[PDB]
Amino acid sequence: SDRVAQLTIGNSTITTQEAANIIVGYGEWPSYCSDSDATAVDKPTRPDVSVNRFYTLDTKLWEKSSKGWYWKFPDVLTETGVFGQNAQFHYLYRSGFCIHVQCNASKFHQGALLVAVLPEYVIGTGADGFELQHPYVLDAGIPISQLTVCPHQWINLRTNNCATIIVPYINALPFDSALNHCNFGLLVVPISPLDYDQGATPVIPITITLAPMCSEFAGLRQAV
Amino acid sequence: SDRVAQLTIGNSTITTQEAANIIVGYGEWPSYCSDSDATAVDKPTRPDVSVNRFYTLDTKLWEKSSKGWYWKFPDVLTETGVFGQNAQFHYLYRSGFCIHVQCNASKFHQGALLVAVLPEYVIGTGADGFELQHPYVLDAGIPISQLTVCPHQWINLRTNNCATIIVPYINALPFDSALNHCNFGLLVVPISPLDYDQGATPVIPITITLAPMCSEFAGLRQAV
Amino acid sequence: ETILEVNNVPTNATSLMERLRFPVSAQAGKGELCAVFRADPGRNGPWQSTLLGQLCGYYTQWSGSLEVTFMFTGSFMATGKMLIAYTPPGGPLPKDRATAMLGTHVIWDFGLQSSVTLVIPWISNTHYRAHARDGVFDYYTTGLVSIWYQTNYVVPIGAPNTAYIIALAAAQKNFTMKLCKDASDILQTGTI
Amino acid sequence: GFPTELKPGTNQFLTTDDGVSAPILPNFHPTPCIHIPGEVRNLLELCQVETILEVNNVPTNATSLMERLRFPVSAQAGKGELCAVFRADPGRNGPWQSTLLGQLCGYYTQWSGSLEVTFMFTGSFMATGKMLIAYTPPGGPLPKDRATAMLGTHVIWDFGLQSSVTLVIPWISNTHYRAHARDGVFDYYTTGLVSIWYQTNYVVPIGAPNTAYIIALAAAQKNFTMKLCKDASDILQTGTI
Amino acid sequence: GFPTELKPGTNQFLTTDDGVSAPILPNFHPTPCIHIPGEVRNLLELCQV
Amino acid sequence: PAPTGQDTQVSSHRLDTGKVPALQAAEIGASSNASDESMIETRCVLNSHSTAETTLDSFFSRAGLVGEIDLPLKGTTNPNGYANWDIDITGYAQMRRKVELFTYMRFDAEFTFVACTPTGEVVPQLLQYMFVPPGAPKPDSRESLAWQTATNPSVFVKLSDPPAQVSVPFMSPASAYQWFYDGYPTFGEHKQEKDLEYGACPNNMMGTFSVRTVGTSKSKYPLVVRIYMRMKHVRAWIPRPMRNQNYLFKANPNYAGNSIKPTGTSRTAITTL
Amino acid sequence: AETTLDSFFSRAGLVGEIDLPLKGTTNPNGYANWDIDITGYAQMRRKVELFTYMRFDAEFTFVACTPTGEVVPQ
Amino acid sequence: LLQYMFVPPGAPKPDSRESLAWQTATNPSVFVKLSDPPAQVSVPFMSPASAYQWFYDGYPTFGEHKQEKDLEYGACPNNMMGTFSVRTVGTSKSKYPLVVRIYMRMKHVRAWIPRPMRNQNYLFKANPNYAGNSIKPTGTSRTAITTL
Amino acid sequence: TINYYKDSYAATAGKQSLKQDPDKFANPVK
Amino acid sequence: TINYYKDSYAATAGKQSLKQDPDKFANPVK
Ligand SMILES: CCCCCCCCCCCCC/C=C\[C@H](O)[C@H](N)CO
Ligand SMILES: CCCCCCCCCCCCC/C=C\[C@H](O)[C@H](N)CO
Repeated sequence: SDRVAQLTIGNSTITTQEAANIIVGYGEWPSYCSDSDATAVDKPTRPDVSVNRFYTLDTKLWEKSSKGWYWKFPDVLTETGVFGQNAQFHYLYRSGFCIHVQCNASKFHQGALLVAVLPEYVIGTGADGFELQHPYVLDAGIPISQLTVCPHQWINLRTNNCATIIVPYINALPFDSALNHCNFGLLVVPISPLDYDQGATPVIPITITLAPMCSEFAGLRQAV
Repeated sequence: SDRVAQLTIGNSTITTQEAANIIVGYGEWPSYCSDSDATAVDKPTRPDVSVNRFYTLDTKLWEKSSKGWYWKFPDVLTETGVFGQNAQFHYLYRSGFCIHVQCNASKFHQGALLVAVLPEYVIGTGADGFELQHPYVLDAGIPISQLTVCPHQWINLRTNNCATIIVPYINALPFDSALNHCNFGLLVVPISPLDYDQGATPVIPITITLAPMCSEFAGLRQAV
Repeated sequence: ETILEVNNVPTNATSLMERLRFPVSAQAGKGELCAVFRADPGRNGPWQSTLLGQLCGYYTQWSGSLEVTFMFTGSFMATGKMLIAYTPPGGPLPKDRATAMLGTHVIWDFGLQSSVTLVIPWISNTHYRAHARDGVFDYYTTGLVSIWYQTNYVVPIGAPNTAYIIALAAAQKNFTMKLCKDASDILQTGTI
Repeated sequence: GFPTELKPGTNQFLTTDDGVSAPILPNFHPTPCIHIPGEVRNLLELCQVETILEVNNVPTNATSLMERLRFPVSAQAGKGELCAVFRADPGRNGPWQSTLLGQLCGYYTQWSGSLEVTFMFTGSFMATGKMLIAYTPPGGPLPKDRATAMLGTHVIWDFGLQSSVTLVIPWISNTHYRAHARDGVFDYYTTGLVSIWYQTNYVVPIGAPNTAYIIALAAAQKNFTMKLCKDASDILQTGTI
Repeated sequence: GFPTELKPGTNQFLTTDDGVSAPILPNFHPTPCIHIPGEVRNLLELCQV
Repeated sequence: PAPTGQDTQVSSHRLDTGKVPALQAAEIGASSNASDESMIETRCVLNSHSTAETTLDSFFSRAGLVGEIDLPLKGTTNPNGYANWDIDITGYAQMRRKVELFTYMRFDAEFTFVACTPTGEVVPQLLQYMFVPPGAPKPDSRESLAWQTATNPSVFVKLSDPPAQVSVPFMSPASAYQWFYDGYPTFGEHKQEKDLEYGACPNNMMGTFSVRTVGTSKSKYPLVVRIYMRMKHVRAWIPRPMRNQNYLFKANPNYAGNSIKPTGTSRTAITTL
Repeated sequence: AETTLDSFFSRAGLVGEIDLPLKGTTNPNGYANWDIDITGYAQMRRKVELFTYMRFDAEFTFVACTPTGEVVPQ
Repeated sequence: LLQYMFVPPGAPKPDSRESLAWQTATNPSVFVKLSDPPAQVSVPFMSPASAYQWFYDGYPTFGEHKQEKDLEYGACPNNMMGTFSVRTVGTSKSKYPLVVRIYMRMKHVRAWIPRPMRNQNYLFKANPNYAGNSIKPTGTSRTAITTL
Repeated sequence: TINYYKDSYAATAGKQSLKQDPDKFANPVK
Repeated sequence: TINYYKDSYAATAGKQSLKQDPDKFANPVK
């Protein structure tokens, strides 16, 4: 039964006919801040429907010699929608996330992707994402072969065409600022390179869709 | 549900994702010799795990002009494994057999095979098998069109890629010698010739796997 | 499960990513060999790239059953079967398929379910094994793993001729380690 | 006798240790303690007493050292002019250094709780006017005009018979505790800013003074706590005494 | 703390003493002991052969 | 509960269609579930191997070097008999690699200080270790007025005595220490200068460590102090992949880009051992 | 519990200093007399002067060494 | 001052006085001075087998045993418990020559399968070799059997 | 745990409780 | 046995139990 899927939240809907079940990050659904965890004294605002919906960010192309891409959260949405407006009008922020990655091809294509979420992705040496320079060491001195210890899924072109990850709020503080801290980063790396023979369609785009869940804001001030 | 299959016995396992159910020869599972059927006075040996496991014999190629092949049992295994060593160290032998034939191709190939078991296959005029010279008369003066009266299965390249047959001990004596009598012979004949257009993979190998079940030996002497 | 580096041949900077998979293509159907390696988690080699391999370096002795999973990442119209065999200690590397099939093995069939798992059972003389190394300490060697072509890699016209396999390794529910020690690698070359 | 062993911690004199020592006077009884009013049982008891805040800490010379306790207020053109700003960081050097809360907080590394600043008007009886006091949480810079400052939490103060209003600075933070803020990296713990704006005007009839002054008193609320005792940053000696 | 006194027997290493010492491996469990035939429980058992 | 390893139950051969433990789909993202008793023929084994040595406390409650202080007689580092050392753990590779496996930790500590001359000889001398919390006055000389330690904890000890040790609580404002911080500590514009504060977490700066030789004039022996740290009551969260390449700077994941090396060893061919 | 009077005052502090030099003018005879006073040093004095009346016990610790910090048998 | 370090098999062995492996991040270690009473520790049973064995009739590898393997005759891997490391804590060379003596005591002892006691002198460690040219009787000798 | 002072954080490490939740990281599937 | 630590192998030798089976080596006859 876990081959068709429909996910709806707010006023957006996502359908897929070749799915690979749903991964819940660390076995915990997102929730609100309990009265014992809170530290603020002002009542927070929960816009609910106006900020919990699917957003489409940008499209990246998959080539036969691609390295990989990564994004940062919640840095991508700070200039998009009511979620962006509330982020700059408030100081404290917390929320969960549901992330959906789409990439489809025909039956005569081949290749594999590694979709994973890595909290606190410190990079050694926007909404459009960046391209890795040394994908073997994840640009931070750690091998990519051990990335599977993090919540992850695969996109095998012969089996499925989508990956779903649900990630709760991960941090050591009940609330934090959305303009100075990035809780986690999403990684998409091609492990097995794409291959096809001449005459097939050579454009295989990849698009990212995601939706905040159970958002909260506090500390109203002027927009920054 | 009868499309995926896993068969395990001893310390070997066989998996297939396109099966055609399992044929039990003459509707009787293999068993041991009852106390009323026995004639020997010495207690037999039952090595159990060390001789009941899957063995892979050899690979034969399927061509567009092939005739067919046949094997003999239990002559193939007398020089293979602990089953071979025990066969030459004992005089009386009995056992069952589970036989698995594998042959796979793509969706653009076509052809059909006839897998059958014929007890007491007397041939008119080793472990690698022989090639028929007059497949129409089974090299013994009998028409092949009536072979289906024996336990048999088909390998249709558009439907499945494997055939399974379970054969109990068939003989008029409770025990018999394994070096002078061949209980049955396995036949694989291409009824519908293989066909494909230039550019597809032209090598379609066929491999045979089988496993003795409920073996027994008696009459120890020197190796012959 | 973590990615295992069976194809740890290349070394240069630009091709460091090619170590995560090994290729598979069509042959003449004579039971050709694909790849071999040693199934010793603590000994330097392919297992050094997994989380289990790195953690095991902190502990002297281990016991339990391992598990290696292979995933096929080819086109949808390519089919074939492979044989994976595990040779217990004492037997050298098999010289052909008919010699490798004697040990415990599993036959893998390509299809909708694209992954199979070969379980390496805990077969040993002692209750625990120390880390194996060349010389005297070869007494604790666990065995070998081999991959053989069963029939062929069949592919119709208009589809790619070469595919790749990704192997993931982990431990079972009875895996235990003891006698904590320090790792054999120090990641500094002086003052930091 | 009894065999023992010595752990690697002997012979060290640790200042904060609590230990037992041999008394010098055997069988000594001290003088009885009579009842003396005004006993303190906790440093937090006197952390909630309002003290004068030095918002106008501009002057420095000896003869005008008293002018730092108040800031002036007069009539303007009614365009929402600015009056005074400062940072609401009790531990950081600045206006808060002149209060008992500010001095005590220097002995403790981390604090948490809500503050409270009270303004008192000391003008003539016939002078009336309204002021707006706004508190900008962290992240927003100093407001450039009143219409930008009114977004944060604020209170409107009306002159009248009741001459004092209190602006409560609620505990709004990301962490459970805050360390003392300072310039550089430690600006991560900055609490925000406080601003005072003219609402309508300072209206005064004929025959009455044109300039008045305001006195600000600061204190802490009932949930104020401090921990991790340390030594102060100021030493009041320049050699032998 | 507790006042004590030292008797004139300290700091000596006596070979035949039975004493307590600090373990080097915290939380260590040895390999289980299987049954092995021919166990000696006293040197007098094999003084009568 | 899991006090010991799992047993193994007796199994036999199975020949039936529809149930396939062996075939899997790793694209889902979950580990395997096929066991030994479901792919080969197994016997009954009663496992009694303890798992008490792999706990977090059993793995982290071991001392390790984290610090080094030099007090030379002639030189340029600390020729005045006093030193200031900011408390950091990332100074040495063995302990850093161990502690960096996780993202958040919460633990107490036990610090042990060993002091001796550079040649290893022990001489009669007196010192004073002073813990300076952030915001306290830091000493600037051997006779600084701040050495009165009116509030800050301090320890007086001699070289000839056994090494001194103290117990340390958890002093972070946050709920746990974090060794990685993806962000900046100030609301600034981050043009170029702020990038030197990338990853600088104020919740990990716990203070300063101060040491001096008690006296008015210069001492007579060069001295070296070594600080060892041990963890207890340890909790961990969110494990991450382990380190691969060499370390370059403290509190920085930087690595040598020109010299990149594989995780393990290499061979010549894939078909040969 | 960290802001109580005992939690704030039960910490050691320097209050005294005595010199016994070999050549000099202060105490060249190997003996010294020191009147008991607490007001000699600023850190402790500022702490104790916050209140007007106090009632407490004490624990005195004396540390002795040569002017260079060396320890000698005496 | 010194430092005794226990190096289990497979751990990095130090190669100098200032080796990086001396950080003893995981391996147990002891710091002690000469003027202090001798240090002592308690040691558990660390063998993979069920007991230590002082005789091992066999070889430790599946090889062909041509000549080189005969130098491994009797080499039991179950008895190689590790390495002991000692150094003087310091950067430069010390000022005194030093000697360390290791004493061992057994407790909670179990034994199996007694064997005849040794007769001749010892020659090599972990080897029952004896001087073949100089063979001596177990006890003393007399002149005649009829006289004391 | 063995303690000789008035503070709980000065005690020994003690013996923990042997519990495992391997399904948190290995089988997070809904 | 007298023990002061959390590990049983750090205790004293103690007093064993006086039992003998001389027939194991001296009279093994069936
Ligand atoms: C006698 C006084 C000496 C006691 C001083 C030690 C107390 C503080 C130790 C801190 C414990 C480790 C946690 C510190 C923070 C992080 O490890 C690093 N800053 C990593 O960025
Ligand atoms: C502070 C660290 C020092 C502790 C080091 C000693 C621990 C290991 C002692 C082993 C006990 C004796 C058993 C060893 C094996 C056999 O005696 C010999 N190898 C005989 O072949």
